[PDB]
Amino acid sequence: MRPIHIAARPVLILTREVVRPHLTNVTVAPITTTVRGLATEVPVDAVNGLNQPSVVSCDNTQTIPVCDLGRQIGYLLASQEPALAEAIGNAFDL
Amino acid sequence: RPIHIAARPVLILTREVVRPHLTNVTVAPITTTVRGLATEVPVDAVNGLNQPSVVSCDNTQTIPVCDLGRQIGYLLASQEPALAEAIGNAF
Repeated sequence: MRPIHIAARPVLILTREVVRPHLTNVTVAPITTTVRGLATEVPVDAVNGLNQPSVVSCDNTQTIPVCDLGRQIGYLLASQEPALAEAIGNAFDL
Repeated sequence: RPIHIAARPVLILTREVVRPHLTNVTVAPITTTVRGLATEVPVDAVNGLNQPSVVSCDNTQTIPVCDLGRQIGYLLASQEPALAEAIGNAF
């Protein structure tokens, strides 16, 4: 998926890309350097677009307006898409 | 270039190049009350408004894009050197 920058934190775009231009909001998942090693965390480093080993926190999923979405700084590798699918799954119980 | 925001008609100072790549924007407000300084850039109905007003460069403000509104007007390139000086004279 498409890690972008938003007010200021790096976020992972959870909202499906298809309907993105047709919505005034977007569901994203913040990224923190504070890694706790949970099932709700998806590890991401500089390969992903960042500049420090961090994690995608699926526990703090937030929906924000598009005018608070900013510069696209990075990519989430397709190989990681199952992991993500699991993290969320574990964050919400399924 | 001039758009609206909050609410006053404002002039987008921030380069348009990075505008879509930013969640904020540096703008300069526009008031009908002209005080007649070197840091003011005159603008009329030609620009897209319908009243003689001035760009106040001393009151430059950076605001989130979520505070940006409909676009009402244009700044002619001929006025754009003056602006370049205004800021220079302001700062």
